[PDB]
Order: sequence, then structure tokens, then C-alpha cells
Amino acid sequence: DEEGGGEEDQDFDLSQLH
Amino acid sequence: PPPPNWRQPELPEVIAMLGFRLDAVKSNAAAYLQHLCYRNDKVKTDVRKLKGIPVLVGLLDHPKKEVHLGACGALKNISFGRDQDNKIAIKNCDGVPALVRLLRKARDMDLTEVITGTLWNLSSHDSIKMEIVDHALHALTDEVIIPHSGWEHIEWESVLTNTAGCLRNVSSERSEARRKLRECDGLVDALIFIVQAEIGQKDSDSKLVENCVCLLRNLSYQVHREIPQAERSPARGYELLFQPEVVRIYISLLKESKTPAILEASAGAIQNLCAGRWTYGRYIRSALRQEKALSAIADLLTNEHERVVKAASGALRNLAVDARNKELIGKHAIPNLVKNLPGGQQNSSWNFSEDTVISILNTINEVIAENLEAAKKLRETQGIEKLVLINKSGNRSEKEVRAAALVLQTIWGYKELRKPLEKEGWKKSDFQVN
Repeated sequence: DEEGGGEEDQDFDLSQLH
Repeated sequence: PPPPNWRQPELPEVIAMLGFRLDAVKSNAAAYLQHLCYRNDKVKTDVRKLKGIPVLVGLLDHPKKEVHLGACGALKNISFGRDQDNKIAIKNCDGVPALVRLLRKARDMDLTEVITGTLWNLSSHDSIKMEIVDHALHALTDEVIIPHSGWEHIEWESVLTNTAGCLRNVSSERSEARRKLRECDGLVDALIFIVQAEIGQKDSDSKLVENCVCLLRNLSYQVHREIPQAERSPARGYELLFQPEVVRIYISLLKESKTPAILEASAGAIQNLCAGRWTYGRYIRSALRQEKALSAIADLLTNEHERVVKAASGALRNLAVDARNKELIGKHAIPNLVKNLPGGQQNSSWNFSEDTVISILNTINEVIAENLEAAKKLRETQGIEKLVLINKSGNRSEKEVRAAALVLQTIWGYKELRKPLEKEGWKKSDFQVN
């Protein structure tokens, strides 16, 4: 069946990932 | 000392960051994770293996929108794609209840959009359908369909689209699923209402209409046997599935819509409502054998899309079973049916699949069973040529050859069609059924 929700790209702040 | 920087953490680090004390790390990690998964099946699968999915699901219960919305956007991407185990993993850590719990709290369109899109992705897996039917059905109807439908105006079209798409998928089989949805207060009412609203906005092609009409077609399937106390004061609930208005809507979609899936679904719902022996089936078949509706249905036979052709054929077939303007069905159905058989100048019908051709043959057979004038119109449209071409094919299957022989044997039943072929040299045994 159709997976109609789909997929989306996203924003984020890479510098806060630590 | 160490300035902030743009280094890319590894997947396992990102996943661990889902559990850091700082909400802002959790939310940026979920968001970044969503981005990593985007159009990347491998990453989705690695997240499963690193056991990220239960972490993401746990975060749906987080009080801060940035975190739960963040976790949800990631789950949506993970619930999409070819690795069906990603969907199963979401189900297995109670992802559906978690999604539903968050749905009941959601106040905003963006979050509701992401939850319902995720549910739509999950609903395509057969093993998650009843999970959704049993745990999300009532929240989807009460929090989404009824309030945003306009029923008691229409809004949040995108969320409605996701939600109808989800209910459509989970009701694609299983009588238990059809029965559960039919029974849900306001659900059928509001779907019909949505489809009418859209048609009234001159929208007969939207994915929203598509999802609603496909869903309605699913609920019309076997309604005659599955309706509580099949035994057949205004109509309500599943009773609306077989009142005149929705029948008129299908017909108007057959005339206005250009979208194959909507034409197929509308013809299909008509077919389903016509299938059964019961009072309402009789009323609906009788109403549908009028000039306008027959033409609306028969015209889909000239649609370029196979699946539409097939749907029209099934609908016409069920109309023919107890027909009584033998002239009518015959006049409206035979020429277009015959055009869709291989053996003429229409290229496309040489390329139809076996199931489509057999569908047309069976429908032809039903329409001419006791209808000399139908048999005659068949003969007048060079349809005997085509039946013989099919029956005497060195390449078609046994089933297709047999289907053609059946029609031929019906044709052989009428003296007026028989003698002209005998004048060619044909005899009855030339066309045995086996």
C-alpha cells in the first residue's frame, strides 16, 4: 500500500551536538 | 580551550544524545537524526539496529514540543521506505499508542500533520493494520476527522488527507476492520460530508477526495453481509453507505474527476454496493440503470488507464445480473467493452493484462446472457471476430481462452447470431469450453 506520509528533511544546529 | 565547531557526530553518539539532560540536545539530535535518515534507507536501518527506535518513541511523551515533535519527525522518516522491519520496530515498542497519546495532546497543525503522516506510513504494513484499527481508530475520528471535516467548515486538508489515507490502508481487507470503522460514530457521516464539500469547491481530484473515496469503497465492500443484523427514522452511520446521496456522489465523480485512482475507487464503490442480493442492492442497481448513470459508468471504458477500464467492467457486470432495460445496458455497455478487447485497431487493448481481458469477457457474457439485442450489438461491433481471435490464440492462457469460449457459447444460444457464423462454416464444437 501507499506510504503516503512520506519523509521530510529537517533543520538542526550541528554546533550544539556534543 | 575548545570553541564550538561543526564536527559531525557518529550515529551512535547522536542516538545517545537523545538521552542527554539538556532538552536542546535531545531536540537537535532528533532533528539531525531526521535529516540523516532522509532518503537514506541504510541510516534508517542502522537506527533500528542501534536500538534508537524505542528511544525516539519514549520521547513522544516528553512535555516539550521541540523534543516530542523532533522525535516524531524522525519516526516519520524511519517509518518510510523499503525496510519494513523499521515499521515493525515502531509497532513493537508500542509506537502506535504513543503516537495516539501525543495526538490527543496535540494542539497544533504541524505536530498533528507529522503524527498522522507517520500513522499513514505505518498503516501500509499488513501486520500493523489491526494495531492501528484497535488503538488509533477513535482518536483519529474524534480528534481529526470530525472536528476538521466541517461536518455537524472544512480545514487542515493535509492532516485530513493523512488520516483518511491511514484509515483507507487499514481497511483494505479484514471484515473485522471494515466492521470496526463502519461502527465508529460520525466516521462515515464526515467522510461523505468531506467528499461533498470538495466537489462543491470544484475539487474532484485531490488526494483528500481520493483517500476518502477509496476508504468509502472499502467500507462498501460486503456491507450487505457485514452490516450489524444483516436482516434487510432517518439513515445514520453505516446506513449512509447505501443511501441515494453517496451513490449520486460516486456518479458525479465518474463525470468530473480526471484522476485514475478516484475513478477506479468510485466505480469500485458502486460495484460493491451492487454486488449483493438485498433490498438496497436492488434499489441501487435499478437506479443506476438509467441513461445518465450508465453513460457515466460506460465512458470510463474509453479511459486510457487499464485499471479504470477494469473497474468500469466490474461495475457494469454487477448491474447486468438482474437488468431489465435489456436494450439499455446493451446499448451503453457493449460497444465500449468490445473496443477494449484485443483484435482491432485500438493498440492499447492488445496490451491489457489477462485479468482485464477476462473481466471484460465475463462482463460481456453477463450482459448478453438473456439479451438478444445485446448479442446483436456485439455482432454489429465486430466483437465475434475478437472472441474468435482470443479463443483461437496460440499465446493466451487457458483461463482467457475459456473465458472467450463461454461468451461464444452464449452467442451460440441465439438462432439469429448462429446462422450467420454457420454461413461462414463455423460449428458449435469449434468453441468448446474446457
